[PDB]
Amino acid sequence: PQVQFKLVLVGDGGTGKTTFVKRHLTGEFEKKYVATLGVEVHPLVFHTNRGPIKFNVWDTAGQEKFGGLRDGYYIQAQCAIIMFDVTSRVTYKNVPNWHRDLVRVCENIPIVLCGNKVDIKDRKVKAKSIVFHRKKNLQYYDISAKSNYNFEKPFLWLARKLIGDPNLEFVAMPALAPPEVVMDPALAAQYEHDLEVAQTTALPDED
Amino acid sequence: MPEKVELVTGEEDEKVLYSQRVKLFRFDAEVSQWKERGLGNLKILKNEVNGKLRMLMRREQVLKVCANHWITTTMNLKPLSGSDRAWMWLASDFSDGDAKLEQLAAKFKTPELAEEFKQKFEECQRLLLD
Ligand SMILES: Nc1nc2c(ncn2[C@@H]2O[C@H](COP(=O)(O)OP(=O)(O)NP(=O)(O)O)[C@@H](O)[C@H]2O)c(=O)[nH]1
Ligand SMILES: [Mg+2]
Repeated sequence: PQVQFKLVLVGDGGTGKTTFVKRHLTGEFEKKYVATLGVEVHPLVFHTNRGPIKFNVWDTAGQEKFGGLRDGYYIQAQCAIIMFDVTSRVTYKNVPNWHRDLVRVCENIPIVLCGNKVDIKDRKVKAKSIVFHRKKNLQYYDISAKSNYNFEKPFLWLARKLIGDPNLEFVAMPALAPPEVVMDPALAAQYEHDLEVAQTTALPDED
Repeated sequence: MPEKVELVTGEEDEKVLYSQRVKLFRFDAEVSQWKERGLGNLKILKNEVNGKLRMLMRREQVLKVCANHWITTTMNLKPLSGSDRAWMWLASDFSDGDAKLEQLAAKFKTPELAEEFKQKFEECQRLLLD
């Protein structure tokens, strides 16, 4: 009897939606821009003091080439994230359109607004320009998938609204004891050889 | 709404022998890239009831497990060419509740802290031979 919630993730192309999801899933940061084609659903579990909750995140394609009937992917949605890029004014100019499209299908669902890429110093959308959330009573956050700044806040806020507990807390994931099965020395030696290139491959943080 | 639950860490029987903030990486052999795995406290834990030693680490903010494996004598901390404060090693990891063979690496704040970890990790390995 799991506590699930459908979450639609929308925004102009290049705003960092897929990078945001991957960061939450594996902790990685993808530097390449590979445009999302269609819609990809990803379960994201968070552990709370009231139990685990699962966000089935519908990662969408921001490009308008895929907007013929995008409304259908919002049906049965229970929350949503609108994402824009603070280094690209066009992405914020289109927020009202994203918000309009959502409410037309889902009406009163909790929706978070995320200004991504705040790690970059040359911020083209200034903080005083961001006003659409006040207008619609949405929760806003500056986030950075690259620096992890506030990148968990949208889910914490949505979890509190959906569960109806403003004191909900994300808590440490239980870490059960591993099984007794471990790598035998021969297999370990086989992988040290197969994966030797890893020893001479740079870490991405070296940047 | 769902009722409040007992907070279970899975560490109640354990004692911290070492804890240091690190950045954890995991090698993706499909693309031959190191990928950031998380940022948080890498711990060596000793279970006080059965004496077992394991590595444990949770990601900050999301608070999810990114390293969870028994320390074995087979593990060999090796340096990486691109860092003066990092080690790599192989482990059967249980972060996601499923055993996974993973190529990991941890980067420390300074080379002294990395050497300190290596000395502590290999002291534990030697105790396992006893
Ligand atoms: N500096 C910085 N770059 C970021 C951040 N998030 C994403 N990027 C970069 O932004 C680019 C586009 O990211 P991506 O996740 O593909 O965006 P998207 O919003 O899913 N695009 P689409 O809707 O076409 O599928 C990537 O090359 C990625 O490295 C961030 O927080 N900071
Ligand atoms: Mg995408």
